[PDB]
Amino acid sequence: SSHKTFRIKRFLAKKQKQNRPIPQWIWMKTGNKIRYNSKRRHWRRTKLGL
Amino acid sequence: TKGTSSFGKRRNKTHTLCRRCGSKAYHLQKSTCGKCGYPAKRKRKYNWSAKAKRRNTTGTGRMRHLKIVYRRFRHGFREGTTPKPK
Amino acid sequence: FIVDVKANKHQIKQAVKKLYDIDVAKVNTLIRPDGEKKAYVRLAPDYDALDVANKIGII
Amino acid sequence: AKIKARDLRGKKKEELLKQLDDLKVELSQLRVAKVTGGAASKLSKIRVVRKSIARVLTVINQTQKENLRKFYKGKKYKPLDLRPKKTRAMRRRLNKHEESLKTKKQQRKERLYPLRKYAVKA
RNA sequence: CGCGACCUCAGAUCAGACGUGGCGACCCGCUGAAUUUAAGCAUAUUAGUCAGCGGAGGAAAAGAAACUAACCAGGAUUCCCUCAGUAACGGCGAGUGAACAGGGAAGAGCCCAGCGCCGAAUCCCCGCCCCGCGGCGGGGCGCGGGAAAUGUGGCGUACGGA
RNA sequence: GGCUAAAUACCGGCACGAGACCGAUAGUCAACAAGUACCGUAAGGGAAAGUUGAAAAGAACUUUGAAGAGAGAGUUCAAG
RNA sequence: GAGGUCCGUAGCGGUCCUGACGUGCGAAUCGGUCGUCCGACCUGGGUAUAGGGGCGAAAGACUAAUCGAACCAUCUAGUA
RNA sequence: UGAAGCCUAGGGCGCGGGCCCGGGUGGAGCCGCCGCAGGUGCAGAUCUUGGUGGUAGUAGCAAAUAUUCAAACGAGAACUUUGAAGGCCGAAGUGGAGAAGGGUUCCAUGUGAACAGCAGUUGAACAUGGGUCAGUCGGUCCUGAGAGAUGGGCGAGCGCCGUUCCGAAGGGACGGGCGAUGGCCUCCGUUGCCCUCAGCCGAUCGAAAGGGAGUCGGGUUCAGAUCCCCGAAUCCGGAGUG
RNA sequence: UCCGGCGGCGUCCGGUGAGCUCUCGCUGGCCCUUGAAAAUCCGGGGGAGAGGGUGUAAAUCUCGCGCCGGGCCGUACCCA
RNA sequence: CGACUCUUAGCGGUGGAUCACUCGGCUCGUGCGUCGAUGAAGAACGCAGCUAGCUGCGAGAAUUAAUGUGAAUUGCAGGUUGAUCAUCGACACUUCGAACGCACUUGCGGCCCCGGGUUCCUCCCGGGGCUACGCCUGUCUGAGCGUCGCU
Ligand SMILES: [Mg+2]
Ligand SMILES: [Mg+2]
Ligand SMILES: [Mg+2]
Ligand SMILES: [Mg+2]
Ligand SMILES: [Mg+2]
Ligand SMILES: [Mg+2]
Ligand SMILES: [Mg+2]
Ligand SMILES: [Mg+2]
Ligand SMILES: [Mg+2]
Ligand SMILES: [Mg+2]
Ligand SMILES: [Mg+2]
Ligand SMILES: [Mg+2]
Ligand SMILES: [Mg+2]
Ligand SMILES: [Mg+2]
Ligand SMILES: [Mg+2]
Ligand SMILES: [Mg+2]
Ligand SMILES: [Mg+2]
Ligand SMILES: [Mg+2]
Ligand SMILES: [Mg+2]
Ligand SMILES: [Mg+2]
Ligand SMILES: [Mg+2]
Ligand SMILES: [Mg+2]
Ligand SMILES: [Mg+2]
Ligand SMILES: [Mg+2]
Ligand SMILES: [Mg+2]
Ligand SMILES: [Mg+2]
Ligand SMILES: [Mg+2]
Ligand SMILES: [Mg+2]
Ligand SMILES: [Mg+2]
Ligand SMILES: [Mg+2]
Ligand SMILES: [Mg+2]
Ligand SMILES: [Mg+2]
Ligand SMILES: [Mg+2]
Ligand SMILES: [Mg+2]
Ligand SMILES: [Mg+2]
Ligand SMILES: [Mg+2]
Ligand SMILES: [Mg+2]
Ligand SMILES: [Mg+2]
Ligand SMILES: [Mg+2]
Ligand SMILES: [Mg+2]
Ligand SMILES: [Mg+2]
Ligand SMILES: [Mg+2]
Ligand SMILES: [Mg+2]
Ligand SMILES: [Mg+2]
Ligand SMILES: [Mg+2]
Ligand SMILES: [Mg+2]
Ligand SMILES: [Mg+2]
Ligand SMILES: [Mg+2]
Ligand SMILES: [Mg+2]
Ligand SMILES: [Mg+2]
Ligand SMILES: [Mg+2]
Ligand SMILES: [Mg+2]
Ligand SMILES: [Mg+2]
Ligand SMILES: [Mg+2]
Ligand SMILES: [Mg+2]
Ligand SMILES: [Mg+2]
Ligand SMILES: [Mg+2]
Ligand SMILES: [Mg+2]
Ligand SMILES: [Mg+2]
Ligand SMILES: [Mg+2]
Ligand SMILES: [Mg+2]
Ligand SMILES: [Mg+2]
Ligand SMILES: [Mg+2]
Ligand SMILES: [Zn+2]
Repeated sequence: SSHKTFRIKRFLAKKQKQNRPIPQWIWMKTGNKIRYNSKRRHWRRTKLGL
Repeated sequence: TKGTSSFGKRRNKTHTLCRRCGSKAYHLQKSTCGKCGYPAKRKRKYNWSAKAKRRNTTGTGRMRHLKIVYRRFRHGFREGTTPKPK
Repeated sequence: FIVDVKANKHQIKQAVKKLYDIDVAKVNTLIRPDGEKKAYVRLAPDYDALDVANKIGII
Repeated sequence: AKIKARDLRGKKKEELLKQLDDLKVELSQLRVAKVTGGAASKLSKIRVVRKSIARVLTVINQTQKENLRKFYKGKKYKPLDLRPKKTRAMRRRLNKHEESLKTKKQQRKERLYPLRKYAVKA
């Protein structure tokens, strides 16, 4: 909604920042088990709660 | 009209996020939290849900003060003094 | 500029005046969807924004 | 160069503040370089500048509160921050004197009948 | 009318303190079922148990007989073995059910009120001086202020006491 | 009317030591970014997921193809 | 120019074809045909009523696809 | 100088449960005998979990009239874009804009592994970067249906009832007096004390559709405009010396 | 080219309507239905008081200009 | 002959059983046995040169000081008088939360004091410190046709 509140806007800001993929240089560490970000979220599939 | 066409009228929400536990369980007309009972002073907690007790308890969060208390108890709560200067 | 969410327009203009010794006409602020507070600071006409930008180092 | 907290203890608060201000100015310039796109050298030095900020502020705070404790050393009523922060139960606990002082009746009993040290032949 | 005590009762962002909430394996106090068994079921059983509420500690609770006994008598509390699946309870059905004595672990006893006698002999706080200080205490000084006779302190408590 | 250690209890907590226990459909739901992803208005419900090699030495280079993808070549004891 | 008045749009509803579909577009939809359409009218938001309780122009109807007693966890690995 | 495991038209033993050799693959442990212990032998339980078939390249990809030509880019065009032609929506719209809800889907650049039930040079897909500016639009203020503290009562208890009901429920004020202060101690102000005056209907919450002063025109972006720039206004509050 | 570039010209004169939509106003009907509160602002009645002694006038002005300020949050897009 | 179908074997796929591993569980035992208005548990948001999650930390924000240790961290960069690790007693510790100025939009305040405005003349701006409920001891100011005494 265009008529947001401040708490909700901060919440959306944090998850918008979280929704980025993984940097490539981490895939090259010594003890690395991570191959892709499994906590991704698409705006149409998963509806974020709220 | 019992199902699919009545699912379309769901457009205003009955719960929001609350200030104690941050879960989306704060009923807006009751003005209480269904998970912690926010307006009440005491935490909502029951013995018929061991899982609910485990989901948020003392060992779950950050232990910001309590782990320091542990580390200080291992030495007896020293204060005032500092190790011998070099 | 971009600032933290706690700053007032008065606080922002006072800070700009102290750090960059420039007079300020007005300030417009908006909280960006990333989270910070973008502030558009319009100067007094007798200063030059391009000159001040070169002085600061952004260009 | 390498600002370290051992040659900063003997200084005076006014040049401490001036040095802090200079370090803050340098940090602001470094952040400007970061956002505009700069050298890996500056991008690395921003951490050093931040830690210099941290240790200068630490020295200031430590000296200030140390002088403040020296000031409040003798007085009976002192701020809660300067009071000892042990656990709440230990602050509620009886103090060393009154946990030791005893009644006249049973101290008289103790002095009249002290516990003896004896042994019994096999 | 006014003034002054006292008694009751208010108001303070008055000076200095204290409680709230969390965890909750163990503990203390209330509240408290129904599945189930009885080859049905209603008393009984499940069970003073689950769920619910309150309150702590490093343990808690209990504890120094208004006791057990009937002996040639034992002697605070708590725990273990036994007493004992016993005396007893029970549509005397299903089922439930202790205690004393005996042997060990541990071992520790004490204080008031009241009756009385000592010139309130008692306690708290403020200010000042010296000392100590991260458990705010020691000494001294205040024709300093209060509490207290509608009872503070010393002696003294059933083993008697003055 | 009141106080009182010891012997006693301890599936939570801070550290520890051990086992005729289990061995990734087992053992805690969770050996892994697990009370995580995810579903529900909510109270709550709740996973799947371990192994290259001694060492990345993780396949330079030529070649066909838009590329995936192949043919040679090469590393390794082994690319079976 | 009156009327819980008539025909008839939007809206509100849901007769008949017992039409379409019936591993559907769909865990109740589609077409034509229909009822009413100034009133006991239709509708958003706010607000109150909670489970042996609510609310019901009353069909045991509705109470989050669940109702002749909702849903969640527990007693519970309930009894056969 | 090759253990476990696995495969085998190889050789055998045992009535049988089973077992021993040979070959191959594999790369780090394993077995016989005497006793001991058990979460100890599967074909079934509309058994549990995981995987794979026939069905089968089958059903199906049929609601709402409709497409054709040329060119461009491109490795590649029934589906992209440009132009032309023919149609539809038909102002109770397939148009232009908001509320709830969604939360970056908005804009640009690039890609064609996966997804968009054919394909794609396209995309609400993926990867990089950008983007929301207010005294005069709304919230904030008011109270409505209602919700909710304190006094009080009840309650084993968490707490509940109750909203003017069993309260000493006001911390304000013109002025007058006293006391001090600053400013050319003028006159006022800050105050400190006293005199005098004083019903509130009950703290507080409750509407982005109710109540509620005051902003409009032109231009500007890729994506923002009663918000930015220009030009015209206007409201509220304040102001010793006015 | 990088242009709120430079220029000319023009932006005209009339009539109609039970027309449609919006709005302002008057009047009537209907009710055993009478169709919100509060913040806020204003006017009036009263006359406690104040101002100066004829001036360089005083108190006082809802008159005309002049001076300063207006913080916090929302604002992209979709709306089928 | 051939196609198609059936069986067996070799090789190749799909699939991930078995075997061997194991920084994980479960069970028993030992010692200790410590939260909070000096603001807990929990939650929210932020902090890395390149950083999503996990971990750590709090505007001094993948940490400061001090002590011990003694030459690294490392995926890529960068530049011994003490790098890095550990210990941890100094210092610091955002917003909610018993949560405390009133409400919970982050809105509206009041009081005292500083620095701008001012040149105290008030406004306006920034900063700092207070402003919750109950309850105890004492203090001050009070009330009563409550009990009295002097007038
Ligand atoms: Mg959807
Ligand atoms: Mg509702
Ligand atoms: Mg509780
Ligand atoms: Mg005595
Ligand atoms: Mg006080
Ligand atoms: Mg009972
Ligand atoms: Mg029976
Ligand atoms: Mg039976
Ligand atoms: Mg029966
Ligand atoms: Mg019965
Ligand atoms: Mg019973
Ligand atoms: Mg219980
Ligand atoms: Mg408690
Ligand atoms: Mg404790
Ligand atoms: Mg005890
Ligand atoms: Mg006791
Ligand atoms: Mg006795
Ligand atoms: Mg006994
Ligand atoms: Mg026997
Ligand atoms: Mg019984
Ligand atoms: Mg005995
Ligand atoms: Mg013994
Ligand atoms: Mg006495
Ligand atoms: Mg007695
Ligand atoms: Mg007794
Ligand atoms: Mg041993
Ligand atoms: Mg597994
Ligand atoms: Mg498992
Ligand atoms: Mg597996
Ligand atoms: Mg396996
Ligand atoms: Mg497995
Ligand atoms: Mg594997
Ligand atoms: Mg091999
Ligand atoms: Mg009609
Ligand atoms: Mg009709
Ligand atoms: Mg029908
Ligand atoms: Mg049909
Ligand atoms: Mg069919
Ligand atoms: Mg009822
Ligand atoms: Mg009805
Ligand atoms: Mg029933
Ligand atoms: Mg190996
Ligand atoms: Mg076994
Ligand atoms: Mg098997
Ligand atoms: Mg089988
Ligand atoms: Mg086909
Ligand atoms: Mg076909
Ligand atoms: Mg279709
Ligand atoms: Mg439209
Ligand atoms: Mg549009
Ligand atoms: Mg787009
Ligand atoms: Mg496709
Ligand atoms: Mg209430
Ligand atoms: Mg309000
Ligand atoms: Mg409004
Ligand atoms: Mg008059
Ligand atoms: Mg818009
Ligand atoms: Mg075979
Ligand atoms: Mg395996
Ligand atoms: Mg980061
Ligand atoms: Mg350091
Ligand atoms: Mg060091
Ligand atoms: Mg509000
Ligand atoms: Zn909550």
